[PDB]
Amino acid sequence: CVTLECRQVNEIKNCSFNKVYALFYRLDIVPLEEERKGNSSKYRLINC
Amino acid sequence: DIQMTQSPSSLSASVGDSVTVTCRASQGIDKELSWYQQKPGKAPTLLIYAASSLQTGVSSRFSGSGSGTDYTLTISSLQPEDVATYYCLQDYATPYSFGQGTKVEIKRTVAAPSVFIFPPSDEQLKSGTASVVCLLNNFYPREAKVQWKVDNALQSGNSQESVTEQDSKDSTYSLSSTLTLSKADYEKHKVYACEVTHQGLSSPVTKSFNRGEC
Amino acid sequence: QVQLQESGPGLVKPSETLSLTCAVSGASISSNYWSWIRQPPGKGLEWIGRIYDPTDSTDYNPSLESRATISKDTSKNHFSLTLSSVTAADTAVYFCARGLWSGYFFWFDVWGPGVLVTVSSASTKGPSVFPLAPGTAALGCLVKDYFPEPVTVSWNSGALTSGVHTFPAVLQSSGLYSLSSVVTVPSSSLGTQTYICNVNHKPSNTKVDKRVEP
Ligand SMILES: *[C@@H]1O[C@H](CO)[C@@H](O)[C@H](O)[C@H]1NC(C)=O
Ligand code: NA
Repeated sequence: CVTLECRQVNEIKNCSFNKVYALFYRLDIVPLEEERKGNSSKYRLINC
Repeated sequence: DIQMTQSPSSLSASVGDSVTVTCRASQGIDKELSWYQQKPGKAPTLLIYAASSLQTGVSSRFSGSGSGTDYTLTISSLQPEDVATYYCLQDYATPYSFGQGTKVEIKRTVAAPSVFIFPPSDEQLKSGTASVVCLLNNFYPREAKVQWKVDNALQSGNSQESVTEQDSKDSTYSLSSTLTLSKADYEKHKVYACEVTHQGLSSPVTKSFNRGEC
Repeated sequence: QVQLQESGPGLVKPSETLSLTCAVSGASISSNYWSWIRQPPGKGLEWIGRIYDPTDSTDYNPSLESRATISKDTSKNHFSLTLSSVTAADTAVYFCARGLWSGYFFWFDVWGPGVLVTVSSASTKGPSVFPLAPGTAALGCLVKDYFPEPVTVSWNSGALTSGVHTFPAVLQSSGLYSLSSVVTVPSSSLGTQTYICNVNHKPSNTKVDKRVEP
């Protein structure tokens, strides 16, 4: 299902889905890889 | 990059002492820190992985503390099995950077070395070169002086020393010193001895061989 | 039950490419981080890079300057590393290790034993092993004139471990390594028991057993 690419938004993280960037909540996304603090991390929705 | 600095570089403590290793980052790393144990000759093994959380099977004696930049590893009751170098690692940001290590050794009671001398092989003497090994078996502290006297002539530039790492159970060290000569020089002289000075010995013990003694 | 094993030539001519592979057992390469870590002799730990299959991601330490490549083979469940244009700075013991993760947290929970890779122009040479023949009595096996490291020595194919001190190798003026493996035994046992040392120096494809008798 849809793959997200979130970073901290400067509880909620600023994501991208595949050229549009959508803002999400920490709880409804699920880490696919190790989360990185400064840069981006790839998540996937709790819906799948 | 994030620089990682452990302190101290080295430390010696008595069995049952409490010892703390410090590891300081150059930025806050939000407890993204893991501690590893590396006994001599082995690969490291994990101890603690999120500043605080102890790995299953690891002893309750190992505890992990810290926040921000400053992090500690505390060994509640230093056991003799804990002879190792200990490594911190930050996973806050790639490239993940290790600490430079902290070597932990045991301060134990004085133990006099058992000394042994070994003549060259006849198998080896037919090679044109002869090696004589003088062995200090299980002693502490690591400091020792091993002189070579051939025909009671002190020798210098001739020999090479080697020391084992601290023992896992004994808390002792072993030391090799091998003197290497031609087979021409070896047979041109009579008695070969090594004299061993050590804190555990009243006086320098010497053990010797005479060429063809048996 | 989960274990890792590095395999590869322990000798690489400089300006050429190191190649190692880590075979993995008791776990599938498809679900966690698999990384390489190296450790130059008598120095600390440097993370080389990791690989990860859920997001098909590799990270590299910039210190390798893009000379490092990490390949995954889900077919045989082993992952490999290559390091090009090697120099003596790449002489180190290379560990493969599995990296677990949770949230922002990461750690190496299991490591391979590690393989030493000497970067040198020289060609391999196999050792010659001569005995050190002998209450408590010492005997040993002198393993002289080999290159490169390492040499592994066992006694009675593993049946004898308590009391053995295989010394760290010493490098002679010839650029050849040498070492001794000794053991203390009851002289009760001197007349009854046979004592053989099992020297293994695989960079030269050499295996020799020598009995140390009086
Ligand atoms: C959020 O998402 C996009 C990433 O391209 C970026 O343009 C924007 O500056 C970000 N801003 C905040 C407040 O998160
Ligand atoms: Na992390």
